[PDB]
Amino acid sequence: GTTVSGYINPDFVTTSTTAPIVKAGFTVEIVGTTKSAVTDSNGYFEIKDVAAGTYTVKITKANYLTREIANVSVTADKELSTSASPILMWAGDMAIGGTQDGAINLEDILEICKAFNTSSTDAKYQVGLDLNRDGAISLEDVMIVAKHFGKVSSDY
Amino acid sequence: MESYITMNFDKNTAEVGQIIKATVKINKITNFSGYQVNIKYDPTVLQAVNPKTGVAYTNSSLPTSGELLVNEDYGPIVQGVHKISEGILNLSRSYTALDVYRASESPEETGTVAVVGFKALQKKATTVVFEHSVTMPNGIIGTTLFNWYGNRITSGYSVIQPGEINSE
Ligand SMILES: [Ca+2]
Ligand SMILES: [Ca+2]
Repeated sequence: GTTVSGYINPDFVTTSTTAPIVKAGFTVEIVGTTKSAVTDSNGYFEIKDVAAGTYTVKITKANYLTREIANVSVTADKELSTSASPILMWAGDMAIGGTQDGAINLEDILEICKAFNTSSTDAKYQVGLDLNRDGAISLEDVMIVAKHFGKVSSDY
Repeated sequence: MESYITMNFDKNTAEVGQIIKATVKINKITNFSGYQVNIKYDPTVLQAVNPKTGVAYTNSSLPTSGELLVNEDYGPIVQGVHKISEGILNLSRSYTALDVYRASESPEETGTVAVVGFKALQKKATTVVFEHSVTMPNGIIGTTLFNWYGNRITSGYSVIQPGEINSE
């Protein structure tokens, strides 16, 4: 049928070195189908052979707040977003006890603070807590979570 | 830059056993929401202590609060992760409920943010500075300041190092 494409970006400032790591790995699902795709280092995704119809599109990534986009109407090839105006995803719904709870709150902050003020060579450092992937767990990572403190998935 | 972060001492002389209060202060930092600073001192000359009680800092001791960052409505959090054997302190305090903070239309931009104590172990000339850390990738001479949108302030302020202690 059709191709559904677009761009996903994390909601925080990146650099040339960090962008290709943090923009990749978002899974975009067309709910109601078994069709998905993972974003590349430019944040770009492409899902082919999509049947015409109206869908919810769901976006997920470890340690990010899951997003749902309702009423995505597909009648032909469709671009959901652009490189200059991407869909933003909010980091800081952390895997705690091997599960995310769909809220960004104090527990998510406390999870990062378990390895506060470390860099990648430290044994205590965990790459998952380094939200902006700059090779350190510092106040920047904590403030990223604070951007959307007290929010849940329906607030997107 | 008339916007700055600095450290000020209540006094720059000290007999053995006396405590110098070192206050971290900011001036005209727009929509300021938090700091992190990395400080280097000489641990054989100065001992990091609580500025009111004189109790020795451990590697998890927290900085004493100043004028700013103490409105409980914005959910402040504070951290201390040091290497006292190397004379390194790392201090951080910030607001978490940034949307509430913005809604007040009342930014904190100038004033004191932290106080640490230094007890003289020796009466001997010594230097305290803000210092680069690998744990703070984009630090500006060992400092990272943030605004109330949760973004790092990447330019427009000076880091003013304090004067010498016990110079003669
Ligand atoms: Ca959570
Ligand atoms: Ca980081």
